[PDB]
Amino acid sequence: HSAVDPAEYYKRCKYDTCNCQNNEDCLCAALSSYARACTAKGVMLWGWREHVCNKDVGSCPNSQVFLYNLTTCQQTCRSLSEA
Amino acid sequence: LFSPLEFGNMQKINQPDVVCEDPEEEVAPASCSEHRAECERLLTAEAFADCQDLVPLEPYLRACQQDRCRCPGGDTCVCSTVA
Repeated sequence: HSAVDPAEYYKRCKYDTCNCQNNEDCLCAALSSYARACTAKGVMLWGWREHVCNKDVGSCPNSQVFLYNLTTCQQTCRSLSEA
Repeated sequence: LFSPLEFGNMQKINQPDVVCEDPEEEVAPASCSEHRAECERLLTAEAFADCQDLVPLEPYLRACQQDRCRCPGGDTCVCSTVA
């Protein structure tokens, strides 16, 4: 709230949730949009999927966990071969 | 020609908090015509004299057909149609 001023994302969240037939997907898409926008300005919301959009956080593979800062340059050692 | 069940299922309303399953098609039961005399006698009594010309008779008696056989024991379904 000290950086992004969510006052403009709130009305859009309501609009999308009320409009689309599959409301939960639009709800999560709208929240993820604000999360991406805030992360763009240095403030990262770690662990924001615990009450609202945690429908796939726990579905990750056995040794692979859900992340919030997954990056392109974090692939297998095949990528490290070129690097 | 839409069957009643599918046509009714078309008019469903989606609440974005609960998922409710539509009723499935049950096996077609025998035409409960063995109680037609009962419905015809009870419905066309003297108390209903001056309405034989206002309202039809076939639909309500047809409904009574299923009510009599689908509600064994207490007569809580038959006296709901004549009502």
